[PDB]
Amino acid sequence: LGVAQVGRMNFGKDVSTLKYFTICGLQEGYEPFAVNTNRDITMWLSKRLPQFLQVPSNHEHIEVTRIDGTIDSSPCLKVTQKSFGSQNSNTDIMFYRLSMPIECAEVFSKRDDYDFLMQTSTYYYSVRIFPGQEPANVWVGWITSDFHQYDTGFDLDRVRTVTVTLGDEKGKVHESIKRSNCYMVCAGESMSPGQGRNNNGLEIGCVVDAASGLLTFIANGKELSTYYQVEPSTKLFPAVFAQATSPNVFQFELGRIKNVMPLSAGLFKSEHKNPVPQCPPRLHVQFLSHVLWSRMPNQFLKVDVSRISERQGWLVQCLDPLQFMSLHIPEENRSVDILELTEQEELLKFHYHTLRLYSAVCALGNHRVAHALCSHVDEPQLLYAIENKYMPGLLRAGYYDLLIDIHLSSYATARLMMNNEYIVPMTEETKSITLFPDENKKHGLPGIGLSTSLRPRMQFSSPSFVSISNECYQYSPEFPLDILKSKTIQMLTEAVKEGSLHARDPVGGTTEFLFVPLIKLFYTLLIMGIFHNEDLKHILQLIEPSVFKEAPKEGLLQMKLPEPVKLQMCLLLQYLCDCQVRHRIEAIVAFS
Amino acid sequence: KKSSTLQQLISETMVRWAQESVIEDPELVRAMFVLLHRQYDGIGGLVRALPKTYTINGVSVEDTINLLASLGQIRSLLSVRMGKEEEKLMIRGLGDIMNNKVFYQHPNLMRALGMHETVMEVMVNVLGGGESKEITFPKMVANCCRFLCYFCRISRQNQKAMFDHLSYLLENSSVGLASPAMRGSTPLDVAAASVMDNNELALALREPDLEKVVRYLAGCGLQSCQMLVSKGYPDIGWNPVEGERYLDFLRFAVFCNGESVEE
Amino acid sequence: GVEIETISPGDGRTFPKKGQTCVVHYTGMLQNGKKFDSSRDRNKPFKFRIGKQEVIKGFEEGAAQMSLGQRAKLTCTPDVAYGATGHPGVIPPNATLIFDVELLNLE
Amino acid sequence: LSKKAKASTVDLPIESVSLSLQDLIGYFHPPDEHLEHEDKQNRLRALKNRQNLFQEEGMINLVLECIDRLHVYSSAAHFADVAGREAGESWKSILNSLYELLAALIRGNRKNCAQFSGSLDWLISRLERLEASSGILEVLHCVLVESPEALNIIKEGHIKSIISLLDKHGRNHKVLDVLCSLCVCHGVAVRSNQHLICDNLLPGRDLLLQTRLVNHVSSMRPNIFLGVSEGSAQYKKWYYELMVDHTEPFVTAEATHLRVGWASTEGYSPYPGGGEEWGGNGVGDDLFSYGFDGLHLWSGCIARTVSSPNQHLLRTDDVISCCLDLSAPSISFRINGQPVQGMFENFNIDGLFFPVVSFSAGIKVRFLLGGRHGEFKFLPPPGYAPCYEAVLPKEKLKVEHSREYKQERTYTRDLLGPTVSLTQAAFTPIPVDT
Amino acid sequence: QLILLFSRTALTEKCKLEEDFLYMAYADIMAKSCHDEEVKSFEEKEMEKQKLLYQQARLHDRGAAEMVLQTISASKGETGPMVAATLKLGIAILNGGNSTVQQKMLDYLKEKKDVGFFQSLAGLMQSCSVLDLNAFERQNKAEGLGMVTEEGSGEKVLQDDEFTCDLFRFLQLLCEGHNSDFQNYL
Repeated sequence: LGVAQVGRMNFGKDVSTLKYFTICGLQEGYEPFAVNTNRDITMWLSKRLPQFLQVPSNHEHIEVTRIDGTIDSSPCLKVTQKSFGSQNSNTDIMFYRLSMPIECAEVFSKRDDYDFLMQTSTYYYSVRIFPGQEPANVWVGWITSDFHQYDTGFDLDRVRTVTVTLGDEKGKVHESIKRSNCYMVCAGESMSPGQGRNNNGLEIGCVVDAASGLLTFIANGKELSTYYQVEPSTKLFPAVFAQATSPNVFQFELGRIKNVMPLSAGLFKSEHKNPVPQCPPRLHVQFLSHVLWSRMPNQFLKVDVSRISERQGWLVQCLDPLQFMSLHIPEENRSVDILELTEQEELLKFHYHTLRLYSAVCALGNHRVAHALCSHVDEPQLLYAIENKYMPGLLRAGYYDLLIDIHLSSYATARLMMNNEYIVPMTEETKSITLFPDENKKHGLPGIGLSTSLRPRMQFSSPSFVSISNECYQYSPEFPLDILKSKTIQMLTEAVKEGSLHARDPVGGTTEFLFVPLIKLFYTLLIMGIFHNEDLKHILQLIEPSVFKEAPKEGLLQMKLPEPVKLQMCLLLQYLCDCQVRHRIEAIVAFS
Repeated sequence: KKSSTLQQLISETMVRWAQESVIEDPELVRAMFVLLHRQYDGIGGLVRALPKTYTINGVSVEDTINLLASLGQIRSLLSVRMGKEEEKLMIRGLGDIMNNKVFYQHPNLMRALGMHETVMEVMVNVLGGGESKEITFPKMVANCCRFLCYFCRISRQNQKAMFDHLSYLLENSSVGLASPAMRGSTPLDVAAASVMDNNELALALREPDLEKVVRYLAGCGLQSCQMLVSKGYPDIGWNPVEGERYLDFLRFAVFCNGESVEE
Repeated sequence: GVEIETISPGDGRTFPKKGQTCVVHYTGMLQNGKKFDSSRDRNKPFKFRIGKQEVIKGFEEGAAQMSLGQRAKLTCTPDVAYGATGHPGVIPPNATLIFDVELLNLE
Repeated sequence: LSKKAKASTVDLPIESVSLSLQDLIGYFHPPDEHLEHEDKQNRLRALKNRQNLFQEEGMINLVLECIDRLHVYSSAAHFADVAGREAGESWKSILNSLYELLAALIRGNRKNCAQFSGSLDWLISRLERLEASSGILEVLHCVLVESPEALNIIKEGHIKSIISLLDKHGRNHKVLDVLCSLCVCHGVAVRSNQHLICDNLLPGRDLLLQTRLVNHVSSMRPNIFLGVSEGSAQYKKWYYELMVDHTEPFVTAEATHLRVGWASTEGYSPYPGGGEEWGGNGVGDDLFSYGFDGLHLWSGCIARTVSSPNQHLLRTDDVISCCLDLSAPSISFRINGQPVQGMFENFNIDGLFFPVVSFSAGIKVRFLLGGRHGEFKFLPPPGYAPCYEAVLPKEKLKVEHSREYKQERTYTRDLLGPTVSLTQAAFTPIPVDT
Repeated sequence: QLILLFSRTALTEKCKLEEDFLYMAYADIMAKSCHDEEVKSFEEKEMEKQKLLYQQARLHDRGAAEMVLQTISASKGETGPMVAATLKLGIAILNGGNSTVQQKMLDYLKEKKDVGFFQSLAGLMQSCSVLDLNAFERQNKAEGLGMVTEEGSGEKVLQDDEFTCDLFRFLQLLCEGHNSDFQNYL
């Protein structure tokens, strides 16, 4: 879509809305794109705000090389212009930043000396503007996560700034706070001697005091007048903005100066006490780019706007709740919608394996670890992941597995372990137990009935972290079992009807992703025994309508399931047979 | 006609799946055929279940529930790596079981639940772990051995059920024989209590298992005690401490109820 | 070591006293802004007894100074909240905790 | 070479070692899956016999010695300096091939992985170096998945080194898989490993990606686009009020969102700058918006507590009056008629400004824009003009979505391209020079 | 598919033949479906022979002979219920001197060059039990002192006569009909 251009694309989810398909496109044998899709197609657009991403190895202009640090040389990252001096060379200003930020202290305090180095919080990095690179076109300093300004002409005057002045009751301004996303200086103005010197490249050094928030710059061994004071807990990314006037533009030098700690000691918490400069592989140069996609939300907040009268003005009303699940990247201080991982492969894989690790650390009844994990992944996140239809299949399976492992697996395993033993107390209701419901020798619905055999006891503990007791670390964390049961039945009812239509878009992208996690959760609940009476009737009706009808539509058993789903159905039928055997054993004990 | 029965429905579904598709998953094939065989072997389910069926009086329901909870804790400890807290939990569970009344009043339920076997696999795992470096977690091994000896003393049939596993206890008898204050709490002591004062079990006792004990006694008579010389005891050529253990086991093997089993 | 800031006013007359349970909804956050606990996530009002050392101290004095129906933010320094050792697996060592606590009912 | 003998006198069979290492990797290559069951089983039998013979001849320790001699030199350039350039280009390849050969020798062999436990401690000590990280991690994964004794001997220091590998080398799912193998092996859970991994990884919340539920926040703004520029005909003082008819403090598990104030546009475009169209971001979550939630002044996603009489979060029946002064950049608020002791000053005035409210679900608010668009409950400060006076003579004032996409049918949704600049908002008279 | 599953399980290399209840049950079902077990006329005898041939064909047309050879080979000379069921199935499919099954077994053995099969046969013969005077006298004394045996079989003497007879009947059925090929191959 061009400037001031408006368009509409119809994917033909409703064939009736297509206005020219019948006259041209239906008879020819073509199909609407959303011919038999149950839900709307996710819509992706070009992102407006530029973001910082690692420089591709195949970038036509920018080349970044990592010079390892020797005994006498600091580790260096060198940014070079590949296509300088040739046609298609890009002359505009590039914005460069490093991947990891320096995080200032939460509360501000109010021959190098080893003790000073070990007690200090001051960190340093320096930049060598190479000879022949025009220094007035190069800026060095720090930026925050808010920097998304892409301008062909960048000047320090047009940086985004705000000054919050908190005053007392009488009006005196007792405190003034200056806030900005960019804290950088120019090399052209930094050069007091000026011109080009090849004894050493123009070396602006950035000094950050994490305990005071003071940003001071040193150019060629003399401190520049420009200084910045930042807010507590500010995350500052080393950044260099430069316009290429030579094949060699600038170089990040991760060294250290007298009594000032290296950048790695602040970036990495493992190297917090290591004065030796380091450039771990995680650190890498990132650049601002427009080449990224943005995902349109499937559903937006419903807002009603209207003017009641001249007196009342305009009314804005939003009364229906809507939530999205946000994935926060810790290193970049960036958060994205978890549904955007459908097109981001590396984050999807890493998060699926993180979910696997979450399931593994609490495996086989580690109730304390499960309680700890309840903080990281909670009931609302679990329920939203379970119910959401646009969740990627891998994340869907992982979240079903995590929900089963944290809350349900311990008691499910306990009842499975006690399943093959029949300790039947001999009571009045036990005597009342009979093989058949009535004189007609017709089997009752499996599971439904009066069972008196001794069963394991269900106990759960509320995962509260303000409490200082330790008795809660036995027993699995509590979950809203009634809500889980109702939602599982509702989701199975939806899945049976929708999958039979054989839609192009199942939940998770495949029938296996749609059914295996859902049927596994249903089987876990059945094994635990939450399903009682009417729930058992409905679920058996779903499994096979004809057989389990009380004394059309096809069930799960005859809907052409994949092999993994068939294995789960076999497990369900095995459990039903086990229930019938238990009923038989109890009836024999009753007769005895 | 409609299936109208879970058995018929499952049989038809399994055969129908198998004849529609060549199943690529061996686990799926085995699950389907196990389920079909269960449908066609309804008698076998009762044959399997009835020996594991027990009826308890209404007065002991909660007490049996507590015993079952303790046994479930012990059974769940089978699937975790051995450690300090696992040792503490196992010792507490065994103590609760031994102090519980059903363990005494209903020895048949105890055998049906396979509690002695579970204690056996726990002890097997701990004995296998760190076999060369003396024995790790000696306290819970001693506790399990005491529990097992008491299980032998509870009932005669429990003694035979424990006797059925005497073979293993003999090759792992040489565990805590040298260490004092562990006497009466070793696999050799468990094996001895497995045949203590039982003519039928003494007669069923074989020749090779006696030969194994004689071999261990010969080894103790030939070579000294590495643990004792490491702790600094003077190096005499032979091992009286373990020799006496093997001798008293042979004493229990050959002498029963005041008479001598000549065989 | 605890300060109280009011989000929503209370009655200002009823305060927790000895032997009286406090029913609250809380949302705990660290200074970095990451949530770690919320009874609102659990749909489950939290009940504890004043003076029975049932919760962390900072929470205890925060609830004590709060009034009925009041919504207040509790900033609990490490000395009164989990100390230097922290909570294994949840709270990092030497962490200051921010709580959004609403005193529902005193009973 | 280590003892410093002259390079030509020392013979270093680099090419033969590399070619033999390729031959050995092919010789220990695992069978492919597409082969039939019988052929697969026979080839597994042959591989098992080969591994058993090699381990009985002690070929693992030989590989370990070669690896140690190669790690004596710290880098490819260092090795090239000590021995020569020809060994220099091949140092990395020989290390990779040796690690692959070790992995092939120990893979699937329980006895070999059990005998490699003694050397596992030496193996992890070199995990940090980049020239051997992948190979060492693969060997460690094979030993962990095969031999239970590996999990028995792995200690807290080894677990912490493996965890710090994630921090130093970045996100790698193979480290997570190795950690899962450390937790569960052959259906047996190691409680010590589980507890150590949990307590050393989870509390940081700096390596693993974090998840949370955020309420959607939508922004509504009037039609007016007011700014300041030199030699231009627009008033530099403006005033409007927002009064809340109803608000629900907790419609969900998360607190409701309700922020009011002014927002700016990047340049002369009608587009709210510095923020994303959809998400949980509202007024004051960027350096282009300036908000007030009843207790905090919001700007740049950072909040500062501002005092006010009977200070509280925005409740039902609360009047918020917003003041904007473009002569000297100043945004001030007055709650229920009494002043709020704080203001935004010295912000960017290059772009156009407009009133804006950001909200989650559970609100009921009303704009009092002055004139016939609502009557101010409180008298405007002197010199301020009601916001209804900024409407263009031909246009009609209306409150609409700040962002261009809203809730509607997908096939009826109006996809919008870039808009044209609104430089017409600032009428700067420019007669020709004479 | 069931026979192929069992054959693949047998052909997988493991240090010991694991006890599989599915195999132990379905092998018995298969053997019974084959054998299905006063004067009878010639027509009755011929019909019985034809029915037995058809019932044996239903299995050896689907890999039963190769399955029972593979299970014995993977047994590695260990006596147990697995080989007890496998030998019974082999007897069931070989009853009547089935030349087709004999040829199939010989062809499979020659093609695969299976030494483990014959090694396992030698091991099973070595592990076969005989009369035990010591056990007999011990159980006689146990009965004399009055301790009644819980099991009336008293199978300590002649441990597995059914297994021994089944093994040697299988090895005889391999050579019935004057099968010179097996007579020389054994």
